[PDB]
Amino acid sequence: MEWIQSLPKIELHAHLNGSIRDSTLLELARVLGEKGVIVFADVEHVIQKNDRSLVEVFKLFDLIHKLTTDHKTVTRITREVVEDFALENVVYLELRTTPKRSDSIGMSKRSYMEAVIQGLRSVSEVDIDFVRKKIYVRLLLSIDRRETTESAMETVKLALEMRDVGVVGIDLSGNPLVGEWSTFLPALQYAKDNDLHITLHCGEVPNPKEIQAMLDFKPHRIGHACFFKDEDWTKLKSFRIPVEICLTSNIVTKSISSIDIHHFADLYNAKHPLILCTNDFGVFSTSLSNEYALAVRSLGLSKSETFALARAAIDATFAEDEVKQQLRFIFDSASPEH
Ligand SMILES: Nc1nc2c(ncn2[C@@H]2O[C@H](COP(=O)(O)O)[C@@H](O)[C@H]2O)c(=O)[nH]1
Ligand SMILES: [Zn+2]
Repeated sequence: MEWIQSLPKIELHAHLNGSIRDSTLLELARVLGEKGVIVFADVEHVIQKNDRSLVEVFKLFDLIHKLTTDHKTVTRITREVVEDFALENVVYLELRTTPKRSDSIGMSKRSYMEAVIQGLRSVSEVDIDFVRKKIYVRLLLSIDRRETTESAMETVKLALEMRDVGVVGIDLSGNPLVGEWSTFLPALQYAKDNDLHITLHCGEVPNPKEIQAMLDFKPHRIGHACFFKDEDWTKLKSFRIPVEICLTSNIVTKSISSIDIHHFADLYNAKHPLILCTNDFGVFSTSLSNEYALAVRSLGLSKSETFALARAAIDATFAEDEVKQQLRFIFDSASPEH
């Protein structure tokens, strides 16, 4: 829909390597096949036929990482993701990515993130502020649930060093059937005690103890919340933690059986803060405009209700007050139009 495409939007939950253009992923595959590193037909088959249920999508991510883990590619896809979000009028983007180590190519977590910064410096089609369309970009560093406590601490230390190029917080993500909260809690507590903002993937699978322990940590945001129970909802509503809602992702991974029963409607009606997000618009073949369209249809929102929802996301960002004031100005300058 045209007016949804033109709506200024805020993206808080987008994984870099889950946001790659189809043609770019297949071009990387083709180039690596011409070098003999992979069998192009096999990789292409996985990309087309992986059903992207919660179990299968992490195998897909292993394949994506075999295609994308080198400095030049990280720079390229960072630029492409930012340009794609800006062209659908995302005015503020928190981009999250897991820094990667790869000794065989001389990649450290730090040099991975430097390739991300290089990608932001190469953005040309739009105006960008990371510390004619204009987009504010800020960065979240992801801890993957496969990692050790010490490796998670390395990521937190890097985030603290990189506050000067717009890192604002830390994410916990990766396969929810892997790893234990006790592994990551000490590193996340260090991050929080050093004033980094914290967002947690929470309740993607049934796990009552882990959900309660993540809620008691009091992160600044959580993502998904698909298998919360009533005591979980009560605690979340009392702590006022915003929820990153990923409609398409949830339906495809089979974490929520349909949009008509999705908890985002309850949160909306309970006046609990929620933000519509893409999660992985490349993996799940969507866009932030389409997520808004699904939500507007399902809830039956008017233009002005949709605009109020979009604007409310400003106070869930991890950005400094000056940036929030600028976002308020932008949204107000798009306010009386509709
Ligand atoms: N738990 C979880 N992690 C995800 C999801 N989508 C992307 N990720 C994380 O994001 C990574 C891909 O983006 P990256 O951090 O490599 O840029 C995946 O390997 C995974 O750890 C998701 O739906 N659930
Ligand atoms: Zn996610």
